[PDB]
Amino acid sequence: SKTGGKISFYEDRNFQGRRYDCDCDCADFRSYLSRCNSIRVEGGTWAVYERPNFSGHMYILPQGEYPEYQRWMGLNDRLGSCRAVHLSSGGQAKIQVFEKGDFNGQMYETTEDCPSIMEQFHLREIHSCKVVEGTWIFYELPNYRGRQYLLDKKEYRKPVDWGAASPAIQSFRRIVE
Repeated sequence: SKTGGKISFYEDRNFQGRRYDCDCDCADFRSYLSRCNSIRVEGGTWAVYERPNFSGHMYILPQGEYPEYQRWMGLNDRLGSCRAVHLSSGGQAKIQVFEKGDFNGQMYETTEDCPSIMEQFHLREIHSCKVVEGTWIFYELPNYRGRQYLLDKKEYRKPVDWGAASPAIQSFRRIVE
């Protein structure tokens, strides 16, 4: 019947205080919760944003229990919207990256995660890349740290096409169940 992913947010730590359960994406949770300092993910993987309309800091949460915001690496207890991340399987995920924009310059192809792009490819920035899988994550600082950007399965010709204000990207990882 109504089978699906589910996430629960609690206003206080240790799952105490008012609680709210969500089974689908929510663009504005401010009317049901004024703050969230702990979260429980019962099933599925979700993306949470600090401000409504999927804006502000974004964090990916896999299934699991987080008795406190620091357990989710939250910067604070502010969350205005959340969306369910769909994972795509199929076979072998492969990615191609180009040194210049519009798929120009030297190209490198790899099927593994990259902790440091400069150490692996000797590149300080990335301006274009072709990924065909489904959902991929890019991070602004090495070791998967800093602001993260979620890529889908479309054709990105400019860095701004990934929602980034600068072509700076230092690491990336594939999402898997």
